[PDB]
Amino acid sequence: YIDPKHLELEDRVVAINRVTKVVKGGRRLRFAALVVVGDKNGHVGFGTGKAQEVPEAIRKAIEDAKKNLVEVPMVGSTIPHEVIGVFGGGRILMKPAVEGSGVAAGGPVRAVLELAGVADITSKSLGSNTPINVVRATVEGLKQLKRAEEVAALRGKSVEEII
Amino acid sequence: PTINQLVRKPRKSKVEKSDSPALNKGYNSFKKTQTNVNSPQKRGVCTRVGTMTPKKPNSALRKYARVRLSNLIEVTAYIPGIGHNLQEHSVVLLRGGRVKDLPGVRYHIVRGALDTAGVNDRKQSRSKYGTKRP
Amino acid sequence: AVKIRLKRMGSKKSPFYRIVVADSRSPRDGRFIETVGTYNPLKDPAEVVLKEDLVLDWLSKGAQPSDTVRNILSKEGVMKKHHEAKN
Amino acid sequence: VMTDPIADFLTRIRNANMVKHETLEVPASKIKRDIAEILKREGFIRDVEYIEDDKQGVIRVFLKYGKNEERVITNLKRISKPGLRAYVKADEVPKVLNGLGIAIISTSEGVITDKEARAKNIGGEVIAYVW
Amino acid sequence: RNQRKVYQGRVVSDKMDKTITVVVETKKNHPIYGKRMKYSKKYKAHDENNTAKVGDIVKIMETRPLSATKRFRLLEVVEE
Amino acid sequence: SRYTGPSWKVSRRLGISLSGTGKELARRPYKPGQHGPNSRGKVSEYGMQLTEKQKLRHMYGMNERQFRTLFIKASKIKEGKHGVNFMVLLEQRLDNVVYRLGLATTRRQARQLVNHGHITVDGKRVDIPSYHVEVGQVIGVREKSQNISTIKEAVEATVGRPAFVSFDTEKLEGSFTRLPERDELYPEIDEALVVEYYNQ
RNA sequence: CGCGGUGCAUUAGCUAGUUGGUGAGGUAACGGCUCACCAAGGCCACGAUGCAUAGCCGACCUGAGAGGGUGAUCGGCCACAC
RNA sequence: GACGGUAUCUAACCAGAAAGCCACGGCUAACUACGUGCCAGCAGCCGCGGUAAUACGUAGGUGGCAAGCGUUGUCCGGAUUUAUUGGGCGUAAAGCGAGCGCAGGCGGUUUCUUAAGUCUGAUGUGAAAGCCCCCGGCUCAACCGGGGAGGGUCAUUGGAAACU
Ligand SMILES: CN[C@@H]1[C@H](O)[C@H](NC)[C@H]2O[C@@]3(O)C(=O)C[C@@H](C)O[C@H]3O[C@@H]2[C@H]1O
Ligand SMILES: [K+]
Ligand SMILES: [K+]
Ligand SMILES: [K+]
Ligand SMILES: [K+]
Ligand SMILES: [K+]
Ligand SMILES: [K+]
Ligand SMILES: [K+]
Ligand SMILES: [Mg+2]
Ligand SMILES: [Mg+2]
Ligand SMILES: [Mg+2]
Ligand SMILES: [Mg+2]
Ligand SMILES: [Mg+2]
Ligand SMILES: [Mg+2]
Ligand SMILES: [Mg+2]
Ligand SMILES: [Mg+2]
Ligand SMILES: [Mg+2]
Ligand SMILES: [Mg+2]
Repeated sequence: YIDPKHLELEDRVVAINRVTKVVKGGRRLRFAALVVVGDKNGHVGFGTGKAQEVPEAIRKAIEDAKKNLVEVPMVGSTIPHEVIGVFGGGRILMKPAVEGSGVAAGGPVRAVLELAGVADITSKSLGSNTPINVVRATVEGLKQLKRAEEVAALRGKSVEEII
Repeated sequence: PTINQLVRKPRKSKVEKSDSPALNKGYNSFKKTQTNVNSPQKRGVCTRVGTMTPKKPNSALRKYARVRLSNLIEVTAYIPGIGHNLQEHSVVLLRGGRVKDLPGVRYHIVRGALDTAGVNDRKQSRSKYGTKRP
Repeated sequence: AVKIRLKRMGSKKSPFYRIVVADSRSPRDGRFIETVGTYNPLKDPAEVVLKEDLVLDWLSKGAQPSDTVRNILSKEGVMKKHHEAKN
Repeated sequence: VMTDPIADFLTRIRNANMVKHETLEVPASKIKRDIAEILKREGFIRDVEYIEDDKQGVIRVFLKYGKNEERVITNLKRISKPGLRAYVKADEVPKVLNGLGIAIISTSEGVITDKEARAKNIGGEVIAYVW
Repeated sequence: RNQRKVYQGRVVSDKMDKTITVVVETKKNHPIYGKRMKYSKKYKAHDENNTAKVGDIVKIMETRPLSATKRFRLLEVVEE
Repeated sequence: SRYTGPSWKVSRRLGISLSGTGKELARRPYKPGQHGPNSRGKVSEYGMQLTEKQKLRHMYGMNERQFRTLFIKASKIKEGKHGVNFMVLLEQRLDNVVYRLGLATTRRQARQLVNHGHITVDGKRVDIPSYHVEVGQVIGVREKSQNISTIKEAVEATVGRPAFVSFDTEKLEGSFTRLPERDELYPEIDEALVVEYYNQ
């Protein structure tokens, strides 16, 4: 668990989807907002908020995202190793990149990575474009990412021996 | 499929087809056959000129010409712009391009080329519609 | 017969030449047997790069330098070496 | 019928690891012993022992789990398959998770990890990936 | 002295006098998928005395054209 | 082609001061056009990346084709951050070297000097504003040109020279002692956005 | 002579100097290259044969790469000259 | 010395002769007025136009690029949309109605051996030009020149023996 407090979190509105519930009189229109809130230092989360008005949906989503913050391993400006994250339709593949290459990624993955604070990475989305699913798939891949120190500790060998 | 299955019957891809077939085929008068030549445009003679009804969503009188191209293929082409000087037996140049509204129009009649006169009073997007700079 | 001659290279109005052993019938810029040197007339003292040993070996085998290549080989002293080798 | 005992061995480890089973057993073969000892010396598995029987012998693998019962072995993958053999030249030897994983490779010098293979500058058949 | 190509193969036809048909039976990797596929090349080799029979493992060395289709000469019969 | 239109309009469109004075931005810091003064909707990520790309190329007064080729060369450089290298090459461009030395007040003025040939590199005339200037090459004014009010006024007015440039007032000769550092370059510009833009 | 590079099986049989032998002749040269005899062999689902398309390549365009497309200019080879 | 008084150099005069094209509803950077009224027309897809149109036409602005700009044509990409790398088949397209089986594909453990596959070294070759890397010449670049590297399911030959 990562406490939102003590972290200077900033948010970005990934998607604002106007959803409809059909009611006897007609259409009941609501706004569903997907938000990604991150620390630019390795912590990031995503939250969903539904409300009659766009600002309120965004605010609800922001609070949810803070609750869901997670930490991403990072070696320099890029991730430790290649990782594929799959959630539902979403399917993302993210690879380390050389320094200065930038963030090669599309749409929602861009927000997740920027907010997380990763500056250089290569990513490809092999699944659907559904923003919620791709964001979920992104965080799944990041949770798969492993630290050299943790791996070295787990396997019982020095990190130098591992590499 | 298994690798042996792929070996026994390899992958085969779909074959694409042109959206503007008439431009893809030339004609050899001597041999009296059609050749396979990709041409950006093609010259034709207006066998008929008139107007057509769009499809259901839209309503207008879209101005069109039935043209026999230099390769003897007969097609229907749209006439962009406002007002034109075309008539049957008028020599025109055709470019690719569908018209969503119309059922069977796959080509456009280039304005400002051959017998097609530029669009009167056109002042924005003059390259298209083939009008000189005033 | 086998020739030692200049294959033209470079750009318009800025010629360069490669001293190449080639069969006489071949095109000037076409098929050639081997490159043995270079020749840049645009330098005030015309600059020549030569594989003197290879050129001498081809001369011994019976290659016939063109006129300009013969002057080049003379200036580099290869021709005198070939003359002495015949002796 | 079993067409790849090696892949069967890897999948037995994968299934046992998924359920966090403490140990597992497999029919013994020379290549399987080589794979097991490589995992032992790379610290993926806790221990390996061998039982001699009348059929082909048995190899018993004690799985390794970290603190909080975290799985040491993230996954295993069979690369070279009977359907399609996979061979890599000395310069083609791959890296599994930039070295955080390993590739078990069979060479003229024996079955070795990718680190060792590219230290000796020899290629071989890429038996498996582990990480 | 330069060497001519010599191949091992199995006889599959000896109904012609002074000649035999051999099969090399190589394997090649499929260009796209890389699996090894069985590939059969067959050669018409001149037999000096019709010694070799059908289904014999024999070696043949390439030679000057001896007939329309002959290009190889029998050397040894290693299996009958 | 060389851009000649108003300078303030371009600077305020980019939202930063190209000249660095801030004079363009100080009054009416709106995007050019009638809709500039009134509030405008937020810009998309593509717009942001495009704006950074435009920032650099308008700073140095270059066309897109030359800009694109220069970026590719920067990529070919093996060591160091790609965006940083691209900005370093933008600096080494001959016009910018004149501007840094202060022989001209503005990059347009430095470019016109180079185009008209009043500048010489290592004592040799060079009329190519695009010319790449290496470290240690000595950029000087043509002897005939040294007595023209414009360049003399620019020299006396320019009071701050970047650390990497070394200049001599009397000789009117300068040169880059070392490649500019990232912080020495314009910080307001974000090279990473430009890198991603051209990644497309 | 080995190997490599198009489609179609809604194209499955093809071959009769054809496959091989013995001679003889012919060629710069091996050779059914040609001819007389002797046999009945040879090719083919690892695609013969037939149909359609096509000069081949170094190279060029694209692509992260695997690959996809192209075969101008330049050079090599080949073929052709109503 | 055809090029040719050609490149080039010097000196005098003048901001004076030398900027267009397309786009601005979303995708997509770029917005307002009139005129128009499912008409005239736009359009690559979604789709605009029925009297208050940022989507048509004009205007004023703005964005892109620039001696070019845009349209069409064709190829690759995006297209994981033939998926070897890199997809699937309960209900979305997709398991033959079922079995017997020739060829083919694949194949249990292990000792020894072989070296076809596999890995590795040396040699020869894979022309030149062109990509790519260094170094030079044209005021820069394009371009040109020099030296390299690469490029083969290559041939010969020497090793290894885990796997096939
Ligand atoms: C019979 N009275 C109805 C009934 O109570 C409906 N709710 C069950 C009620 O529903 C509404 O409240 C609605 O929300 C829908 C609307 C068509 O009618 C409204 O009035 C509806 C009432 O008129
Ligand atoms: K005969
Ligand atoms: K041809
Ligand atoms: K003929
Ligand atoms: K539009
Ligand atoms: K597959
Ligand atoms: K069934
Ligand atoms: K072997
Ligand atoms: Mg939830
Ligand atoms: Mg328009
Ligand atoms: Mg001279
Ligand atoms: Mg230009
Ligand atoms: Mg691709
Ligand atoms: Mg926009
Ligand atoms: Mg309009
Ligand atoms: Mg594809
Ligand atoms: Mg159904
Ligand atoms: Mg179904």
